Amino acid sequence: PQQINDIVHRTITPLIEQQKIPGMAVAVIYQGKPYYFTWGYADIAKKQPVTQQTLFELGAVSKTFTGVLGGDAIARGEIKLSDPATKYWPELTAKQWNGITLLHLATYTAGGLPLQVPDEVKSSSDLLRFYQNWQPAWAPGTQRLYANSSIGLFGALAVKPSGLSFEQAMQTRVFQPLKLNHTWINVPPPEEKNYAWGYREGKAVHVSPGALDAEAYGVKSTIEDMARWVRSNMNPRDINDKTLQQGIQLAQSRYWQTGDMYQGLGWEMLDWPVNPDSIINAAHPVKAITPPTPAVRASWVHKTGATGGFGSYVAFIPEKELGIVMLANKNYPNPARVAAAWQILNALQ
Repeated sequence: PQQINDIVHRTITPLIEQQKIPGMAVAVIYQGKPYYFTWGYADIAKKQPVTQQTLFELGAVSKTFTGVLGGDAIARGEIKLSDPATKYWPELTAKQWNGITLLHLATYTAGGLPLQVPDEVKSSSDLLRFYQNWQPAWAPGTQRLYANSSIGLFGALAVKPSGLSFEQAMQTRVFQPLKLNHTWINVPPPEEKNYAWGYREGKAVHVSPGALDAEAYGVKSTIEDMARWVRSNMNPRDINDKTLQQGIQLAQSRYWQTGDMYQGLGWEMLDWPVNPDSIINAAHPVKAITPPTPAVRASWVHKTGATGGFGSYVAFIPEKELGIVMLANKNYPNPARVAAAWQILNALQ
C-alpha cells in the first residue's frame, strides 16, 4: 500500500537527515505481513548499498534471542527460573550467591551486577573471579539494574543441561526452527560481504569481542530475518517446534513490574495504549508479579540496542499484528528511535 510507503518515508527520511545515518533498513509488519524499506550505504567507502541481505549489529536486541532460548530450555524441562545460579555453576561458592537465581540473572534483579563485565576479564577463570568478588548492593529480587553481566550469565548457564555450547543451542533451537538463516553470533566468512560497517565518528567500526558477548549483545541479522523474528514473537501459535513456541510465550511473561514497564526474558513490555513519553521514561524497585502474567497481547513489546557503530529497535503490538524493526549503521539516540517507531505504528492503527 501507499498508506505504508507514505507513512514510512515521511517519518524515516527526516530521521536519517537529522541523525546523519549512513544506512538504514526498516521492516513494518502490517496485518502480519512484512514490508521492507532501505536507504543509504552499508559501506560508505565502497558505496555498497543497504539491501535486504545486509547484516547489522543488533546490540542489546540480542537479549531477546537469549531470553527466548532460555524460555525454550524452561519449556524443555531443563531449567526453572527459581533454580539457584550455583546449581549450574557450582564453583560460584562465594556466599553472596546464596539466594541468587536464574530469574534474577535473566531479569537484572540479582542486586547490582554491573552494566558491563570488566574489560580485563579475558578467560573463564577471570570471569569466575569477577563473579566471586562482586559485592551486591541490594538483596536479590528487590531492584532492577540493567546489566550485561546479569543476562549474560543467565544465557551461559541456561544452556548447560542441553549439552550444547551457547552458540550451538541458539543455532539449533532458535535460528534454525524459525528459518533465520542469515542471523549469526559470529558472522561466517562467506557472509562478510554483507556485513555492514558501523560508523562512529565517521570511522568504520564493528563491535569488539568481550566476555559473554554472544549472550548479551553479539547477534548480527538482516532486516528480513528480523521481520521473521518479530512475526514469530507476535504469533507464537504458528510455530511447529512446541518448546520454542512455549519459550517465546515465556519470554513475554511479566515477571516484575517497575514503574509502567514489565520485565520479560529479554523483551520489555508496556500496556497498550501508551505514549512515546512513557515508553522512554539507574536502579529501580521491582514488584514481583505472582504468578507471572502470561503474555498480554495488548502490549507494546520492545527492545532497543546500540553497539559502538549501530542502533537498532524492535517493537510490536501482538493484538494488532503490527510491528516494526529499525536497523541502522550509526548509533543515534533512543528517544529518536522510539518516536519514529511510535509514529509509524500509531498511524497504521
